[PDB]
Amino acid sequence: SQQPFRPRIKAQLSGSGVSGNTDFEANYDNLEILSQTIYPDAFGNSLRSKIKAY
Amino acid sequence: MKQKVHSVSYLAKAEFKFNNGVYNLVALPSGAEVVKVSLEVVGNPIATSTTSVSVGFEDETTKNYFLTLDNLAVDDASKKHTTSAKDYTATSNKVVVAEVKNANDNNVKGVLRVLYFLPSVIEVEY
Amino acid sequence: MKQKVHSVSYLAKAEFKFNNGVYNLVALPSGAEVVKVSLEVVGNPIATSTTSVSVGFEDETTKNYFLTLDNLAVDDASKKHTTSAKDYTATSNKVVVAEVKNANDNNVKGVLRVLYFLPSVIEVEY
Amino acid sequence: MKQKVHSVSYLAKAEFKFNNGVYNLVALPSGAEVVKVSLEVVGNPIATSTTSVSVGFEDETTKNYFLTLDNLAVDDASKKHTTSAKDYTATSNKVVVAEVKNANDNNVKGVLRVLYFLPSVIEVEY
Amino acid sequence: RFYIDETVDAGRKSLVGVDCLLGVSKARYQSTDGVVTPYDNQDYAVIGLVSDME
Repeated sequence: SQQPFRPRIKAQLSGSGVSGNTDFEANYDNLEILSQTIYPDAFGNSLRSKIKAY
Repeated sequence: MKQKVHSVSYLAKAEFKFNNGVYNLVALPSGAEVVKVSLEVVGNPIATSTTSVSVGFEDETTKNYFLTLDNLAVDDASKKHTTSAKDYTATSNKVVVAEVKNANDNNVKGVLRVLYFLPSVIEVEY
Repeated sequence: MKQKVHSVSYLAKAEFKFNNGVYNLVALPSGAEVVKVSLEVVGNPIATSTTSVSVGFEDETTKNYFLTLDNLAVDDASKKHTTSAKDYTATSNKVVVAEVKNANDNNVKGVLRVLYFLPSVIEVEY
Repeated sequence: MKQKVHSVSYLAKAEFKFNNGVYNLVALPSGAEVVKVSLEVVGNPIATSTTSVSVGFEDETTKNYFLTLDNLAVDDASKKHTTSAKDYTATSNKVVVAEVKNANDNNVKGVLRVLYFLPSVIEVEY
Repeated sequence: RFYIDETVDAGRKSLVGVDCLLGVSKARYQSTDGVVTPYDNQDYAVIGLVSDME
């Protein structure tokens, strides 16, 4: 559809978790999603011919 | 490094009307770790306001364990919010109570905010 | 002994850069119990710094309800940290903001920490 | 307004008995948000008490970041409970420690209460 | 009643709870009307035997 496209990547998961008998809720991790927006451009060229006879 | 921490916390907000008497404001269970006790005054204590308010416990002779408050009109900017300098651990079920005496002003009100942790503990390691 | 308590509590931390202006720092729901508001300056304020920061509310005209903080040079240790003496019940969705004015410092920063309890309420029997 | 806030909060309570040395009281995770540090003096300190207490960090050289408490006789009433005026974000795993020196007393103990929020954040809408 | 919640800490921890609902009272009857009887405000079947704790 040549609409502006948007690709997404999943960032790698980092950050220290939880040690020992500690609740998962003491250090949540963040699922991080990055994106890009690709917009189209229009471009062109043209040749103008001379009189048919020539 | 292990430890045991309190994880469950409650805030109790009670409201009383600055008349001569006692008010059973906050119910503490045994083992409650009181970490904040604050009294907000609501209203305009008029001049000649000889009203005295003390936040303490119910089962004590002088119910002023946490706060004493007097001469509200001396400076309505600082005597309007007064927090307690003392934390507390409840050995038994306690009742935080406000004792109001010599109430000579009208439409003045008090709000007691008590932030306390529950006796329950969990074991955490960092 | 029955009572109603707030059991859910949040801490909102927001850092701003002490440039002149007003910053939308913290979003309070209607019925939130604000029990702690503290501001820490982070940096090394030069002498002759007549900068003034003030933590208050967005909708109100004067943003000095919670904290005023002037003359960050007289004592570079007592003014590093300043806690608010006032608790607050949010009767509407509020926005805690910090107004900075006369900013003649550099690289100095301000971290606001707000501990507030949610409106939700449970019943407890002790 | 969206925001990221800390929802998990722990209270850590530790006791020490005021004999000269260093005690490893509280373990702070990396990213923790210390919102209250308070020390209570249990026991009646003797007159002419030349003892000193200080609440700080294990790694730091002078263990006096949060709290200091000297001359437990100048004003016992106000020298019974002392709250730190500072809030702290932990950039690494930390240990809040007591540095007590010159213990010319006994039958006296200190109780440290550290209320801190955990690093994890959730997003809230209001 | 027993309540076994195997879903604490995303199902990593676990919780076991016990609950009871019970009505307990020392038999002490009152008259339905105001008529006074030997029974109307007395421990039905109890005598107290108090001595020192030694």
